[PDB]
Amino acid sequence: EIDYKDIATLKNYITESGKIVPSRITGTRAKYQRQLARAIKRARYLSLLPYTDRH
Amino acid sequence: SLSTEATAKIVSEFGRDANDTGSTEVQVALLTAQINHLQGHFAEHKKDHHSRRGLLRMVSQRRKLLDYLKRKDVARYTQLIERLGLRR
Amino acid sequence: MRHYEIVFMVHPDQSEQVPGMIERYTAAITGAEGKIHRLEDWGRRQLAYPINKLHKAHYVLMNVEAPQEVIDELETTFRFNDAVIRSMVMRTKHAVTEAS
Amino acid sequence: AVVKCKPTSPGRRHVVKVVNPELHKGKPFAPLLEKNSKSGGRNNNGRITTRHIGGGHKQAYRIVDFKRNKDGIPAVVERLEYDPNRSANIALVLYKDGERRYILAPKGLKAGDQIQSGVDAAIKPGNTLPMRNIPVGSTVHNVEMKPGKGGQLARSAGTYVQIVARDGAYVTLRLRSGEMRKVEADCRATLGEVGNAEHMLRVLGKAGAARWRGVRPTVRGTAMNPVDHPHGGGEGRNFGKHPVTPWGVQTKGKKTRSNKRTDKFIVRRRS
Amino acid sequence: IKVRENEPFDVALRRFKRSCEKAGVLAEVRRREFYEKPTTERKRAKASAVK
RNA sequence: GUUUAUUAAAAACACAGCACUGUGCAAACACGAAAGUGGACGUAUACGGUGUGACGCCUGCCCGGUGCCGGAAGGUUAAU
RNA sequence: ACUAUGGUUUUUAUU
RNA sequence: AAGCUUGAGUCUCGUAGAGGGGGGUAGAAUUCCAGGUGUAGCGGUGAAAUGCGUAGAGAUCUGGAGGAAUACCGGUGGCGAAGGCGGCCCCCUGGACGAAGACUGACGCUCAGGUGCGAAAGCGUGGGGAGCAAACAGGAUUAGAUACCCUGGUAGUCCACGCCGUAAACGAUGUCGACUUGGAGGUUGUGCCCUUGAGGCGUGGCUUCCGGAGCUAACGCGUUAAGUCGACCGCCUGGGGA
Repeated sequence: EIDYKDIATLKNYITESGKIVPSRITGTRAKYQRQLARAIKRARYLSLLPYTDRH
Repeated sequence: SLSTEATAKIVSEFGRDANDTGSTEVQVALLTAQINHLQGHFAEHKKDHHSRRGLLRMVSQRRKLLDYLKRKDVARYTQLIERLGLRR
Repeated sequence: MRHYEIVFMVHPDQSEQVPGMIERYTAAITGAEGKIHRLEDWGRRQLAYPINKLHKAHYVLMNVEAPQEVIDELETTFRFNDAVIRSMVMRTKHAVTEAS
Repeated sequence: AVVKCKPTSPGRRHVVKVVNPELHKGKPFAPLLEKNSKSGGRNNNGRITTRHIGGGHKQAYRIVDFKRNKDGIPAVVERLEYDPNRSANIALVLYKDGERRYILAPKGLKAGDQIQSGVDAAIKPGNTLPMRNIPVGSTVHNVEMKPGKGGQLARSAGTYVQIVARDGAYVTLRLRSGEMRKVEADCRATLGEVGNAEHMLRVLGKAGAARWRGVRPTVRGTAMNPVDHPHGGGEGRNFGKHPVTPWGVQTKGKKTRSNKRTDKFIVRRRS
Repeated sequence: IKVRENEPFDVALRRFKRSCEKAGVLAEVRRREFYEKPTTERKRAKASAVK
């Protein structure tokens, strides 16, 4: 909930296709995942992370 | 809701001592200033029922206070209406 | 009043007209009695996808305290100007000033 | 505004009327009032060809300024007015230099307010700022696409053209006809919407109002004698055939076109 | 059980069959045995992934 | 309101309304060997044509046929 | 989770 | 006609939320249109057929058009008086809670009549039409069918603005007041952890399952009660008829 500009942490939760990795296969908690998705959405709108590989 | 500016403008008028937050007069004046902060958030379209019910809730609490003040002291009610915005 | 970071993507060749924009961005908040805390630089940065035949954009960041009853009427300044895309005000989130 | 009344007396049932207290109650500015003279509606033989044509009372026109070019000269709105030919309305404007002119009415602007002209003007209705400076989604008012032709596009109450795609020197206009017209931004473009947007509130009412309109009712072909309509009869009440015009021709399902010479100007066809 | 596969793996996890009902039911749920072993000893069991 | 001027004045003619169908504006339409003329400084709730008649409450079954449009290959078939 | 059919529809019995 | 306080309220700094109302802005899969590349199958089942192609469907590539809910996270989880409420982003907002001071001084409760408010469909003028779908053209089905099943599909769900006030509107528990008895989870503050820590051990709010007193014919209700009675309202006295 605190940051969206330093992308070093956000690249740890998305693939080389830019798709979000499930909490059930990263040892991460879902109440984190729900807001890591918000940090990724913030960084997509910043144009520093990809939305979709179409594109 | 009522702003920090609009709250202080009531507490520094409807008082008789230094920072006197309880008097029944200031309780009624704050509820009447909360209706001034309601402007721009009430009466735009028929789709909202919340802010008319909020107005009616503040008005219900303002009646509960006034109905007691004009029974216990009498004169403090007929004097308050000369310095607060009521009926006209 | 509330804190806003205000981030917007500028065309990287307009970096010499940005000081002339900052001149009237400052006037549009100091005329509203708000306060600024950075408004200098966040650098020219590479995007995750190309736009307008390029791959970089310029970032300024404002980091301000503003009256939130006019913060959307202030957003028109970036929206009429062709040098800018996807402007967003970005509220609080532990802002760069904190009443010290 | 609109006003309406419930039944009160015999034949005076429920009624509706449209009213405007901001419309000028006086007379048109006489130097700019012109007779709108008509040749008479006669064809090449000296006779009338259009059936049941008529109206209005005089149709004299208030000129309106469609050839102006001004920069840095401000102006003030003096009136809201009507012209007997159209639904667009007109506004009397005074330039601060100065001259009195009728402008094709912009919406979101009243009498006693000030506008500018050209490049140093704000993005507000009636300010006539260059169409090459404004973003897509801007409402451009009345256009003019052939330089010096006059007030092309957006000519009815509450109408507007909107700019939807720029291509460097060029811009595409979204038309009320469904079209996607392109131009090099050299348009008159007054900025905003046309008129007052209340002409749709009208009701006309009683059949005696058709005389002021100058329009006589269409008649049923079955209600004629056989020599003055093809459907004319005949106590069997039936034609035995597909329906026709008074000239004896079929039109149902029969699509008609003659234009073959705008194929490069046509872009989009309405759904 | 039964229940159709939705994630492809060639080797089983022993997660859904006989571990899982026979045994797995009515022997640990709500205060059965308790003392510390079915809850508090597991709260003291360290895990390098949630859990 | 219009109606058999001198045997027939109504239950016919038609309006906001319902629907079909021609029209994106150099419109469709009517007239025109030709200049053009009106539609029209109007611009799709605006314009042309025909059914039905406001309002209130509803809108059976049938495309075999005649007409009309779509599908466009083929056939017969004139100028060539 | 491991392979389709849909209708008829007792009267006296009990003294 | 005044006083008090453990009822009920005031002001300052903090805690959580798909609650409501309005603007800014992306995705996924489905559906049509144009021209290419151009081929024989493409569609649907419990079964079968209508559909769809030889006048060249389906599919695929680059464009154009376009609608509805926002899928994963989403929970033995929040929030709303309820009916209900999930992409990001920005304002405004009724309640609930942590916590140190200072101020009211019984200001509290219920409610006939009245008045506020839709999951749904119905009234209706103009826009919209991809999911799904009463109506409806057909395929059938079968002894028959108007149905189950299947191709297509209107009202309607969607939008602006108003009427209707519906339901199992079931949380089976009227609105208010003060009590009673243990355990365990979730969710949110707070004190302290050199945080085994999707936290731990106490303490405030909410809430779910198990369970004790009491109450019940039975289910069980079980401190948020079907318990204990105290305020006020609505309503009742064999079944059908109604």
